[PDB]
Amino acid sequence: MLKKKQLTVLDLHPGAGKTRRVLPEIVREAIKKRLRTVILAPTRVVAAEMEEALRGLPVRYMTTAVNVTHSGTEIVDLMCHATFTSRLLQPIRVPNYNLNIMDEAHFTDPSSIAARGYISTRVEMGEAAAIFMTATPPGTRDAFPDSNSPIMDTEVEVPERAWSSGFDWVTDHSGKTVWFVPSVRNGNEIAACLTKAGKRVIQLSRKTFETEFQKTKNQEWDFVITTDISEMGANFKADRVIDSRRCLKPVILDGERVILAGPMPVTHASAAQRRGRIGRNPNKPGDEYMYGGGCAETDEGHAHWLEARMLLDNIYLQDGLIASLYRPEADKVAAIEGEFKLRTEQRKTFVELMKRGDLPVWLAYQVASAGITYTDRRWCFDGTTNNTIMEDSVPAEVWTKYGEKRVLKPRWMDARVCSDHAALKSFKEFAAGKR
Ligand SMILES: Cc1cc(F)cc(S(N)(=O)=O)c1
Repeated sequence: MLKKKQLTVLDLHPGAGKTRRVLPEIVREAIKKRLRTVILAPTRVVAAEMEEALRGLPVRYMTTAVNVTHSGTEIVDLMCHATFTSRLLQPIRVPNYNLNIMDEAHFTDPSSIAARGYISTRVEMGEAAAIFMTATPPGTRDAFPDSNSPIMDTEVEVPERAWSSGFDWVTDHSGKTVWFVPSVRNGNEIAACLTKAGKRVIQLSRKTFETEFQKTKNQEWDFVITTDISEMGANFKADRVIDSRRCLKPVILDGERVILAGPMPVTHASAAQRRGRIGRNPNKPGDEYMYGGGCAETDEGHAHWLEARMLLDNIYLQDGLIASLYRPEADKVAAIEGEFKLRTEQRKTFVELMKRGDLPVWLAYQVASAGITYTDRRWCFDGTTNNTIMEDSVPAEVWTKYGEKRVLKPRWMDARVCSDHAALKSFKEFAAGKR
């Protein structure tokens, strides 16, 4: 695996030991070969699990998720997928790693897609080796891969709303259930219904993941209600997955706005990762996977691949050269390399709108490309009437940095800034000049 110009896909089935058994072996071999190496974890949770699997090996943990004194003897760095892409975009020297290891390399967040593009381009150039670790590489068509123990697979109608009757099998269960829902708001309704029926429910989303995930270990629970983020190497001591088989798809309409389309079917890779949360213990057979719909290739036309192009267009590679998407996922977007490349000051603004502003890539790009500076929030208020953001069926209002109460009416509407209460709250603070 560790010869230059090689990109290896380690596609052992879920629970095969990629992270706990194979990764320490690769790290020892890289150290023996003097390979400057980066290990990319999808989440701070996985970063912490990796420290446990690697404990004692000289690894520099570039994450506050791990509390370790680094010796300065390390040639192996560990950071999150997003941190790698972030450091590439920022005016900061990222070492030219001889060996690039991405764990949970199926992650379809823009920063992970961008990281795979940059690394795969360095490998194609003959500059580096890479190992992508995932049971479900891009374009996988198998929703039912092998597991450590036999899984009971059942196609069943799964509730997406509160229910009074017709789903006795959901609550009649005495074990632990991980339940994949298409959105935070859909999970809130299911979580409330289950809590009302006497169930202990933990809710996971991207925004709450590190904090809430700890509850799965620190307290007894009956249900975890999670969005697609629990597809990225999150492990539970569970005996059942309920899978809606649905997700939201960010879609750019007419180059002008982003909507959250759906809910609609998950990819085969997503279905296999959801299912792959169970059947992981060879000493616990009888785990169940209940699925409520088919799969489809809903990554086609998905905004994340166009956002990944926006990020890669703004990462220095060599002179005017621009990293390509990793070949197997390079047709998911109609996009030309370099079309989103920004001039120096507009690019700094784009980075800051993402890093400090916490705006989605697409929205950060619209603001920066329009020549708006980071602290200029007039655009949050000067959009058309139909860009009005609604809060409980009434226009959302904020006090501007000027002390004026105004209707939140962004020049560019991205549904992700107001997809849930937490998102809208963060966007209100942004429109108000509070970060
Ligand atoms: C290249 C190299 C030299 C060395 F003396 C020690 C290491 S380490 N800290 O990875 O074991 C690596």
